[PDB]
Amino acid sequence: KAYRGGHLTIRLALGGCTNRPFYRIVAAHNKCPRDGRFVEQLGSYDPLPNSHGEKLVALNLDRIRHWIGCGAHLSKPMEKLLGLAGFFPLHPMMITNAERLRRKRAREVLLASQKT
Amino acid sequence: VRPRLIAELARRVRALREQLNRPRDSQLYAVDYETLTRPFSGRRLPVRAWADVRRESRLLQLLGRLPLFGLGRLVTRKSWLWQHDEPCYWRLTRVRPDYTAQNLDHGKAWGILTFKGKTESEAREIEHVMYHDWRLVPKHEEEAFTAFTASVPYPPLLRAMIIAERQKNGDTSTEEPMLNVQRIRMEPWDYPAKQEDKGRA
Amino acid sequence: RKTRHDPLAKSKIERVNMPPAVDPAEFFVLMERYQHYRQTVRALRMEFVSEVQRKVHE
Amino acid sequence: DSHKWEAREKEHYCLADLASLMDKTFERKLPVSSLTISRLIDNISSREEIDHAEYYLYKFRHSPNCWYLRNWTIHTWIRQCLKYDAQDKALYTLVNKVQYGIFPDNFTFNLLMDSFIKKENYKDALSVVFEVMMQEAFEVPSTQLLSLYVLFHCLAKKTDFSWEEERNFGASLLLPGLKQKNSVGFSSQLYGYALLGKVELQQGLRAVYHNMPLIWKPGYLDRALQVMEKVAASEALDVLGAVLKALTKLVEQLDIEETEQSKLPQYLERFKALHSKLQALGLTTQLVKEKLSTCEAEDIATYEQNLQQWHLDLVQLIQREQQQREQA
Repeated sequence: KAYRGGHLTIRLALGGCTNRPFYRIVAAHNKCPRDGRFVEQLGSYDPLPNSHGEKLVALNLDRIRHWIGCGAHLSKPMEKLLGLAGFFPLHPMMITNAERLRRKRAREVLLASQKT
Repeated sequence: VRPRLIAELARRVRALREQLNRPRDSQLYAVDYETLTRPFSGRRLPVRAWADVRRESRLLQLLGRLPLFGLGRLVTRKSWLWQHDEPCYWRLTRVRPDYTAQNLDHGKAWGILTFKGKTESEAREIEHVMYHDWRLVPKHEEEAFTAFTASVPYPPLLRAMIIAERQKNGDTSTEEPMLNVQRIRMEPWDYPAKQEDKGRA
Repeated sequence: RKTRHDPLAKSKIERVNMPPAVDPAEFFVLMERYQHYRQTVRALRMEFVSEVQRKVHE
Repeated sequence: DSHKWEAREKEHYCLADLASLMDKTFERKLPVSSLTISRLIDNISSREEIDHAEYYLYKFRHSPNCWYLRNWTIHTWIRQCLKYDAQDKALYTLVNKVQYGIFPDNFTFNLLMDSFIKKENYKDALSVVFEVMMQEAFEVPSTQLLSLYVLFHCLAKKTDFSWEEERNFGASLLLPGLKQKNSVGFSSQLYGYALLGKVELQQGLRAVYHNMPLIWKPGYLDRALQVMEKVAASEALDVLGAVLKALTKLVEQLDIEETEQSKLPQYLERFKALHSKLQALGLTTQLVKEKLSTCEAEDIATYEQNLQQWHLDLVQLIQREQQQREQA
C-alpha cells in the first residue's frame, strides 16, 4: 500500500485479550495498522507483572540502530521505553511526572499533618 | 490494453486549475476582525493570536507605510521581544505583494534574517509572514540601536558499554572521552527556515 | 477516521482551543531540558548515521 | 521655488487617448508600466485630467505592478501642482498614504517648505509636516525651516489639541530635534523630549507608538534631565507636567520593573535642580529665523545638478521604454 510518505516508525502493537493488556514493540510504518504489516519484530513488551514481577523487555540493537539510521523515526512510547531502559537519556516527560508525583506526595503529607 | 485515461485527465485538469486559478491570500488567508475567522473554511484561530490582530497589524500593510515597500527598512517581532531581549528583527530585500486586495496585505516579504544579532548572507525565503506580531523601528536611532548584546561526555550507560567493549578487546584505556555536538544545534522554538515545509494554499 | 466527505457529527465545533496556564521557572527549566535532550538525541542519531556509513563502506 | 524649474522640454499633449489606452492596458489583467502616466502628468495642464490620472494610478496600485513608483515622476507632478493648479491632489494622495505612499523625500521638500514660507501656506504645509514626520528625512538643510514652521504652529496655537494631535505635535517636535547650533537647539530638543515623556507617561504606553513612527521607549523624562544636565555641564511644559503628575492586564514591560508613575518627588527635585542650573547658565521663532539668516545661502547649484540628473534619468527611462516596445 502506497502511503503518504509512510516512513519507518517504531510503534507499539497490541497482542492481548480483553482484561489482558499486552503489547509488542514493532518496527512498522507511520500510517500502517497497529497489528498490520511490519518489517522486523523487536523484543515484546510485558506490561502486567507476576510472581515477584517479570517486567521483561529486550531489543535487537544490531538491527534497530541500523533501521533508525536508515531514516526511521520514533514515537513517544518508544522514547519512554528507551529512557526506562537507559539506551537514550531519561525522557524529560518522565522527570516532570516524577516532580509532579513528589509535589502530590508533599501535598498529601501536608493534608495528613492538617488532619490532627 | 485499456489504460486509465479518464483518471489522468481529471488529475491534470484539477492540477492545472489549482495551480492557475489558485485563490489569492486575500480570499483564504483573510481574517475577520469581529470573530477571528478565515474565509474559504469557516474555522476559528488559536487563543494566543487574539491581541496580535487587535493591537497590532501584519507585515505588508506596515510596509505599505514605508517608501517603496521599504527597499532597505527593518521590522521586529513582538513574540521575540517578549521571549528574548536581543535585537531580533527582519529586513526587506524582495517583496511579493498581492494585487487582488485593497490596502495590500497577507503578501510575502523576506530578507536577511538575524537571530539574537546573528546576521546571515543571502536573504532566505519567508517564515511566518501571515502573522500579526510585527513592530517597526524607523531610521532614527536605527543603526545605533541594532547592537549585539562543542562536545559533552558520554552518558553512564554508553560509557560503561564502551569501557566493557574496550576491556573485551584487550586495551584498558581508562580515559572517558566526549562525543561531538558540532553540527547539532539547539534549535529553539522559533528556528527560522522556510515556508516550503509549511506550504500554503 | 473522517474521510472529509462525511456527515461530520457537529459536536466538536463548539469548543475553544484554550491553552492551560503555565508557570515561569518550571517552564524555563523544562525548555532547557527539552533543548539539551534534543541536542543529545541528535548527537546520538549522528553517531548512528556515522556507524551505518562506516558499515556500508566496510 | 517653482521659478527655478521652468525647464521640462515637454512633448505632444495627447491626454484622453493615452489615458484610455492606459486604462485598457490595466484592464488587460497583466502588469503595466507607469512611464506613460508619468509622461502625461508631465504634459497635462488641467485639473480634472490630473484627478483622473490620480484615480487611474490608484486603481493601478491594485494591479500586478504594485511597485514601479519613480520618485522623479512625483517630483515633476508636485512641481506642476505648484505651478499650474492641481491643488487637492498630492495632498489627498499623501493623506491616504497607504493608497500611494509616494514619500518623495529630498531637497524637493526643502524647496517646498521655502515656497510655502514665502507665500505663508497653511493646510498644504501642515500636511507636508505630517508627511515628513511620518516619513524619514532631515538629511537636507530643510530642518531649519521645518523647525521654524513647527515652532510657529506650536506658539501661535497653544492648546491641548487632542490625543492623536498631541502625539503628532510631539513627534514633529522631536523627530527633527537633532539641532547642533547652540543652546537654542538643545532647548528645543529638551522641550520635545519633555512633551514626548508627558504624552507617554500621563496617557499610556500602548496608545503612543502604535501608528506613528516612534520607539517604545517610555522613559523620556530621565533622558531630558540627562540632556539638560549635559548641556549645563558644557520650561513651563515640564512644570505643568510635574503639576499634573502630582495631581490626583496588558503589560509591555518586566514585572520586576517598577513603572515610572511612582516618581513624583524624584522628578520634582531633579527638574527643580536642573531648571535652576539652566537659569543660572542658560521667542524661539526669532532664533530659528536668525539661524536661517546665517545658513540657507541659496545653494541652488546642487539642486540644479539634481534636477538635471533627474531629467536625464527620465530621458533614459523613455529610451528604455522605446527599446522595450521595439523588442516586444
